[PDB]
Amino acid sequence: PMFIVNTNVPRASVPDGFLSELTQQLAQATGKPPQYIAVHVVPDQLMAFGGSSEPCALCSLHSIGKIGGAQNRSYSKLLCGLLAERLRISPDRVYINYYDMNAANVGWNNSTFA
Amino acid sequence: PMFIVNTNVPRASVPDGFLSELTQQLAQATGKPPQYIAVHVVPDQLMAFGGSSEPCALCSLHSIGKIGGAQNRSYSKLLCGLLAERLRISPDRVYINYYDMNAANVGWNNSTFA
Amino acid sequence: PMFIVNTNVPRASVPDGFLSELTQQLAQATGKPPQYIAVHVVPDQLMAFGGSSEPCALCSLHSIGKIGGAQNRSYSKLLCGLLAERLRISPDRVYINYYDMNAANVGWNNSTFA
Ligand SMILES: S=C=NCCCCCCc1ccccc1
Ligand SMILES: S=C=NCCCCCCc1ccccc1
Ligand SMILES: S=C=NCCCCCCc1ccccc1
Repeated sequence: PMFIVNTNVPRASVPDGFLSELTQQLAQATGKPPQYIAVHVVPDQLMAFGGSSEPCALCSLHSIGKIGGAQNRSYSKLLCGLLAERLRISPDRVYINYYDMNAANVGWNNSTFA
Repeated sequence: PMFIVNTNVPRASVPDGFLSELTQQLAQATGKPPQYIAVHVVPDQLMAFGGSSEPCALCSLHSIGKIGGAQNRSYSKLLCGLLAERLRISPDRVYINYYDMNAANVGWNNSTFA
Repeated sequence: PMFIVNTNVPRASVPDGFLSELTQQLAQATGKPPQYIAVHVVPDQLMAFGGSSEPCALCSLHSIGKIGGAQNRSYSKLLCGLLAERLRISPDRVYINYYDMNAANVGWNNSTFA
């Protein structure tokens, strides 16, 4: 599972432990071992959401499976919750794109997961 | 709809108003209220297009619907037009990836659009 | 074909000529003229892989065709090879997402490749 968050929130406002918390909570949510979870936080971005530049985030979650109607609603509750708590971003200023990747289309360690 | 542009054009060459113009014009082009539209501009990137580091851009437009053959051609004319006028990037050094997102695969406000 | 590398490796550790090398190597690998190839390297990122912030990379390869089970395995060996050789990133700390793009969903030069 790979989670990326792009946000206009300043780097200094990203708290200690945020990548670790994301990793741990994604492990819990996706059922995957933390050793295979990747997280990427990109602060200080030039962004607007609804035409304004109050704190916002554009995110993506890629996963081989564990993507679907109910699962994505659960991820969104979790991830918006963390963004609101830790980065003070309102959940209604967050988009998260979910991608169900075919194992043959994810490269790792000189090969793919197929 | 979410629009991201990554470019090697420096920050100082991004004109005032650019995020707002992108928002307005995307609202016009997609027929969606600007409150729905997110835009993200990433300047100063280490990029090459055709092996050359002349100004270029790699972009994406994700949308829940309003993606298709003719529509994408129209978006490309619009967006290349804006990048050429505002950032002085040649349209033949622009790629724009279009993604038709399922509502269930876009999170927002603790849930999804499903 | 468009190749993006996001990494926590510092900018200074990205060798001169890396973008050109990626371009030439992808050109050979995809059997496409280098004029078609775009590359984007993003160093100094705040990233974790497996809960660790040792050097790692999250990458994507978008291509109109030339994506598939065996081809992706070949790309992974190639690209992990380059990342290990040039950026000193272990191949088991690299993910590469492969995307087979429809021609109608790639904008270029005021239109699309449709
Ligand atoms: S995207 C993200 N990760 C990329 C693919 C992860 C496969 C998990 C392997 C694995 C999963 C569960 C139990 C044992 C091993
Ligand atoms: S991405 C951008 N903005 C997000 C739009 C959320 C409302 C989708 C409406 C909608 C749902 C289903 C089919 C067509 C339209
Ligand atoms: S992404 C990268 N470079 C962009 C490629 C533009 C020409 C597509 C040719 C092409 C069209 C249809 C099927 C196969 C090949």
